[PDB]
Amino acid sequence: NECQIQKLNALKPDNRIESEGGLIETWNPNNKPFQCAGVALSRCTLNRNALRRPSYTNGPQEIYIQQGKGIFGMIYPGCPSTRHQKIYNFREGDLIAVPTGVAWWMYNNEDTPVVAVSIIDTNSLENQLDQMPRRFYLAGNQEQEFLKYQQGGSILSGFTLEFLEHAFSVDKQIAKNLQGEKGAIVTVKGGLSVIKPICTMRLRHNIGQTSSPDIYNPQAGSVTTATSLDFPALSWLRLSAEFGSLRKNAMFVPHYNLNANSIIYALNGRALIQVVNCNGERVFDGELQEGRVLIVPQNFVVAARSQSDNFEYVSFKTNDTPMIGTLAGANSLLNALPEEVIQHTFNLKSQQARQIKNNNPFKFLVPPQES
Amino acid sequence: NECQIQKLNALKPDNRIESEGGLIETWNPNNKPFQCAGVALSRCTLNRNALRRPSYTNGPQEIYIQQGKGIFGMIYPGCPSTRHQKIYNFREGDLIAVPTGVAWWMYNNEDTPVVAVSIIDTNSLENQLDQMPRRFYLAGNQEQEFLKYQQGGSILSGFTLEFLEHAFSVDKQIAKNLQGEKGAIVTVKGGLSVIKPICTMRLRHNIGQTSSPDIYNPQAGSVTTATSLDFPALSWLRLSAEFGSLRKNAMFVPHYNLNANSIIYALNGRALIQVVNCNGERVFDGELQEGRVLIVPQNFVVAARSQSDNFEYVSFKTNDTPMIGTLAGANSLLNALPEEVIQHTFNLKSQQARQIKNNNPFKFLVPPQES
Amino acid sequence: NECQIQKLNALKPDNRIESEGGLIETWNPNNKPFQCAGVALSRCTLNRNALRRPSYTNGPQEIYIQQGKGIFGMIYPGCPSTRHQKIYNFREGDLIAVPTGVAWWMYNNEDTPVVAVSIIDTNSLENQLDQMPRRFYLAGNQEQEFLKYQQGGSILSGFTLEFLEHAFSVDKQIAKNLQGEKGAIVTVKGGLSVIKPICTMRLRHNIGQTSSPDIYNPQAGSVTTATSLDFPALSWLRLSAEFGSLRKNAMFVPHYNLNANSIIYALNGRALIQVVNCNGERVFDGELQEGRVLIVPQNFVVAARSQSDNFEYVSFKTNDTPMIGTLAGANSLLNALPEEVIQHTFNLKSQQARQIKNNNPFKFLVPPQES
Repeated sequence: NECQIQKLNALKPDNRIESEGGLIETWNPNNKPFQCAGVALSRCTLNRNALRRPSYTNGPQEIYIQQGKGIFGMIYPGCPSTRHQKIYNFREGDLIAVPTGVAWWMYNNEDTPVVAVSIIDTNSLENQLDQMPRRFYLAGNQEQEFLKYQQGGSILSGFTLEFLEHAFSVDKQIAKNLQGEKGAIVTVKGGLSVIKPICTMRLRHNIGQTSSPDIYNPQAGSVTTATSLDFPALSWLRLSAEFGSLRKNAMFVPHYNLNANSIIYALNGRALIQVVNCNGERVFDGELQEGRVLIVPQNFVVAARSQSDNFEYVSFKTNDTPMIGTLAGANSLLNALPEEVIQHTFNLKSQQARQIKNNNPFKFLVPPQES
Repeated sequence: NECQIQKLNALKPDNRIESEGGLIETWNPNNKPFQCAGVALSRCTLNRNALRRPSYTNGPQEIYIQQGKGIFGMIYPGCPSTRHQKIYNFREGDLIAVPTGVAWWMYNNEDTPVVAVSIIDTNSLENQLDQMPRRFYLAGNQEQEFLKYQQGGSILSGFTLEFLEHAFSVDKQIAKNLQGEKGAIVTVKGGLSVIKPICTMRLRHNIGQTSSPDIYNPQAGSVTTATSLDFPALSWLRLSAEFGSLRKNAMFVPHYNLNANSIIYALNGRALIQVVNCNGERVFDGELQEGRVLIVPQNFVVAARSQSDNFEYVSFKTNDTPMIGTLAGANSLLNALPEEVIQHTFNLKSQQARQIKNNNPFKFLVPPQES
Repeated sequence: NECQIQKLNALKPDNRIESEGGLIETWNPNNKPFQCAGVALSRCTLNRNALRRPSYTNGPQEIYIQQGKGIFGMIYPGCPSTRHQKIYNFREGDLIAVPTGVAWWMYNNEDTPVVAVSIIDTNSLENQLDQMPRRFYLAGNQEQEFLKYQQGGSILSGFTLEFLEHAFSVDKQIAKNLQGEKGAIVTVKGGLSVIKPICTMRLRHNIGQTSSPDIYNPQAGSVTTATSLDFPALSWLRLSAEFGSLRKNAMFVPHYNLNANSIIYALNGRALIQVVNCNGERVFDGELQEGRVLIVPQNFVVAARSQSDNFEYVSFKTNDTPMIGTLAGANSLLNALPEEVIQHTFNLKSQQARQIKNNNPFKFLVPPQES
């Protein structure tokens, strides 16, 4: 049973690939948390003047930009150019959606490096190969990030020198340059001079600190969710994301996701999280701090208290329109029960039954206890 | 190969979990018939004043009510209250729809117990965990029905006292009660005074005690089906159900389900069934009695001859719009054939071929042979 | 890991069944390429006056007629008769769409034997049984093509005489005839007197040389593809196909399917094919010749150079709207990339980057190298 998790742990990467203009880190997809989850996590960071060479995966991918600014371009097959296809800019808090098998390249021009953390849902209907994550690079000899877990060069360097020569219609010499002969993130010495501004579908939506949050409480913090309702290209991925920023000691109530798996990646600070399963067992009772990830499976209950000012996280849910069941708060599940059945399922009295329903008037985030 | 079954048998429950005001019976979901099917059956009977405590599952659920009258309520996350959300009434014959993760509760008030037989489609696309059935109870300390198969407390009892005090904003004492400290089906001493009557979606459709049978033969019986067509909440589940009443010795023609898995549970009487596979092997040739279940895989063919007045059954099919291919009778696949191809594939004469296409005028149900 | 394929090979069939009026060949569905592709391939052949007795399967099928002419009939459950349901005539180059579970019969009257190569998508969502291919014949005592791999009689010959009797309302004499008491393909001595002209939807479309192609280069050849845009019954199958003819020494560029697996069947001639994976390994390099099959996974990259006048193939894609990403061509992925980024990923000088974007001005198909 892939999802019979005994104990979850704040996971951190087990693979660092240092490249010329950056670095790529990946989390093991063969751990029972990720196997249960159905995702492959990774965190790519590009420095000044670095370009992440074009590549593609066989699954839905969702990229969240932790820090920095740059530009990115998709190479969508049935689309028109301009010379070249469309290029979008991006900032911190941007959620980029990458449809199955589509190729892209990303570039950074500032001193502040781009830190992009992403997920490939390898258990998608669209992924027709097997659960193993894999990336297909267009150019350059270097082994793909997920090769380590399988057990190189790019797709073009694998052909025969005469087949490139024949296909592209060029000579032996530039056919050798194309045929492989630095890694995925190379440094564009002077800098890519390319202008800074489904084919017309927007694949960039901002959920980070620069938005109009869904839930806002000036004493507890705020939450901003991006479903396919507000970012229509997400329905093409069947993926979502959530950004939260909690004030020290404020907490998000116990809640479960009715239809999605969550992968909570901590952006800043630290938190005391608690998650419990179908058998009442508390499968995690600890701290999740910056750069670590906690996986909460489908109907498991989650609650967190902030130990920082502020504790920020990104939550990749595996459903483009995730529904969450709240267990405490203005709109809780207990709030919708008859007071009388609340009395008989929890063994309380009518008065106490009123207290569970009405003592906490806040939706999802609750302020510091004020002690 | 889960469905490469050699011999089907009428299955019984292997788990009884007596509770204060009721009982819970569950069939083993690891026997190959059920692995092939992708469901998990369960029969919950609730005596007078029994309140089944709030719970939810990680998969679509469909409840047929074999006997009794009660009230049931679903706590749907995005929904408006009235105090509390909607309370629906039910009668024997009703089909209750339960979308993945939605929490519900049930109550009975009359002497005649409620017996509700139900299936959880663990093989659903909305089941992002594993093929293990699981119930997540919002209250009470008790081992959930399926824990036996896996190898307790509620989801709220797994949390630290400090966390529940904060989340609900209540004192230690009431927080202690909420945190556990009679099993799933409890008894309400005085009885609930709660008013006997998507957030709009009708999720109750009567298929047993109706008067609008899909097919009706006064000399053979009747059969009713409830598809999404007439019960739209069912497209949320991708599940269906059929109710049939068969007179002694009457029969339902050899047939198959093109796009679904049937789980036939006998509600009354007995009947002689025959089910044959792609190889011509008779994988089951015996009788199916009250309270027993026979699984007929996807394109396997089934035929039944009644042995009681009447043999009633509910067949849960795994598709909200199942399609059956009747092999004998008014709209049989052989009727739609050319008279000449039926002659050459069956090796019959022109005259005989006419009899197979017209001797039985009846649709699905065929009257007793008259001996 | 099913699709973690090392070396591919042009596969030829392992099973063969000489029927009265024909022959049936089937490829082993438990080979790793087919295990990975999720399909079963079979080549049936009807000689003159041959009839294929009605049968069905647990999954979408897509038949392509290599050669010959004849008529076929599909027995759809709720469809109206005319005496019998509607008949359609087929010609070579036709692609017939058969829904999951639907039954169909096939007849050939010219001397010229019909050769039809088809696939069953066992990995479908419609397939609720297991990864085994299995045909369910309505008549005749013979063993189902695929039994061999699983390790007979039809679905009627398994039933008891008195059940069949009561079912069709007949006499033990024809009931016995009916109960099974010449294989799947049976020759009709005089030959059917049947004419030669969802219930109305078109389930036949020609993708043969006769049709207007999607690509036609007078020097390279031509390509025709049938999606659900131009043949909507395929949106039910979630399958599609592609016919291609290639002049000697011409070639189709290196490309990959973004959203589908492909099963290349060599109709005529021989070619030299190469396919490389995500690591950069040419997992195949040799020649796919007539009557052989090459499975090319999802994002794997293929390239073929014709060795005949002309190499003709049928590519079975597992998606009704397959998106292809061409790597060299007028339309190519590199063409959308800025000149400067194709400079930096491929270590090229500007003028060399322009040469890749423009030397080859053709879509998909490139003429012979001109030697």
